[PDB]
Amino acid sequence: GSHMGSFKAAGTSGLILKRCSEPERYCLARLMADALRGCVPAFHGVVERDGESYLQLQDLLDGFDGPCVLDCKMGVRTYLEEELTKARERPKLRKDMYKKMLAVDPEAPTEEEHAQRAVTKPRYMQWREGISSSTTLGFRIEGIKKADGSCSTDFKTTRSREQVLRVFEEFVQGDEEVLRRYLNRLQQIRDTLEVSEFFRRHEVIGSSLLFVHDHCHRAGVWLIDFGKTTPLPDGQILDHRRPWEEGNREDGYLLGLDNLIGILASLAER
Ligand SMILES: Nc1ncnc2c1ncn2[C@@H]1O[C@H](COP(=O)(O)OP(=O)(O)OP(=O)(O)O)[C@@H](O)[C@H]1O
Ligand SMILES: O=P(O)(O)O[C@@H]1[C@@H](O)[C@H](CO)[C@@H](OP(=O)(O)O)[C@H](OP(=O)(O)O)[C@H]1O
Ligand SMILES: [Mn+2]
Repeated sequence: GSHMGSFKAAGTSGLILKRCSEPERYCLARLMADALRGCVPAFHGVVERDGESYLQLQDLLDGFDGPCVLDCKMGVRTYLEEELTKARERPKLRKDMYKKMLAVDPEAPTEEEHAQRAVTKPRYMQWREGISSSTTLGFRIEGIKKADGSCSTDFKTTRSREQVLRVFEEFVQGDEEVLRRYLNRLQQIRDTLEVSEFFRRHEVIGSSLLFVHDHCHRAGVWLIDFGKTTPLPDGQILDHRRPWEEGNREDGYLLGLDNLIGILASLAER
């Protein structure tokens, strides 16, 4: 298997290039020497391709024969707290996000948003959290790429525990071995997160769990996308379960993982 926005084919077999960003490069470097080393794609350093910097990553699809892929965005919160400060002091009115909001729900915007034809990023991202499962379950399905070539990103209103279960039910297509392997992996990831020095000291926002399986029953799960993962002020740590309140920088990451494990455990007994 192979993946090939921000991605480019690598020179070397089994690798992929992702546009380098400073938060993400800092994170992947730290993760290679963390408990979470095996839970993330291998990071091999940075390369230049036509004057641009790329992260050299493990292509997670490379082991698989016609991979099925599900991207699950983790956390009750999907934006940095500084976005709220910027939206109050010096707001950037996003005409595009008003349109994207209008497209999903023409009646979601306020009187004033309608008049602006524009919303703030945090307002848009909080709305996306509330009509998806992000706010109540601490994760949401972002998309699926199936082995039949078909892909879907039509999950913005996938919200209830039972709606999420039905997406995973269709994704695994009755393969008990794949589901057992996903649950074993998620249990071991949760154990690793609970002991990780990196995880206790970082606010993990905008990251995904990438589920990958094939018709040969190979199955894996990795954490990806550390573009918005930021170190806490030294000596401060998060519990990753307690509710977010502006200033505490809580992400609900483990509330999301606990709920996700519960849903797959439910599916396995159906
Ligand atoms: N290391 C990897 N190997 C294989 N596929 C990958 C890898 N990393 C990412 N992908 C694929 O690329 C998709 C997007 O990756 P990622 O979320 O890291 O990018 P992004 O541009 O930061 O996206 P966004 O910030 O909008 O969530 C994943 O859902 C997955 O299909
Ligand atoms: O998925 P959407 O289109 O509803 O919403 C997009 C969301 O998925 C992206 C991932 O979080 C988010 O980027 P980040 O700043 O969070 O990395 C992107 O913001 P910008 O348009 O400002 O680039 C949103 O529009
Ligand atoms: Mn992402």
